[PDB]
Amino acid sequence: AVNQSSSVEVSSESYETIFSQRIIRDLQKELVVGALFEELPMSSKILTML
Amino acid sequence: VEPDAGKATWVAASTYGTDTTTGEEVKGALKEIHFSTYKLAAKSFITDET
Repeated sequence: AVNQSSSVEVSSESYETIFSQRIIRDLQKELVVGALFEELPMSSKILTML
Repeated sequence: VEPDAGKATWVAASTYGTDTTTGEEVKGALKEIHFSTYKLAAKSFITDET
C-alpha cells in the first residue's frame, strides 16, 4: 500500500520509490576442467602420429 | 534491585496519528532485599580449685 495511512491529508500514488540500477547474483558454480590439461594447437581438421 | 526490561511490540503500520498502541511501557516495580543478621555467642568459666 501507499494510500494508507494519509499523513496528514495529501498522499501520492504507487511507484514513487527510488531504486538501484545494477545487476548481481548470489552464486555461480565451481569450474576446473578448463584450466587443467594442456591445449594442443592444430590448424588442420585431424592430425596423425606414429 | 530494578525490574527486568522489556517486551516491546511492533507497529502494524496501517494507521497514523500517534496512535501507536505500544502495550504501555510499564516501569515495573523497584524492589530491595532485607539483609537479616543473627547473633552467635558462647561462654566458659574456671574454678580456683582446678
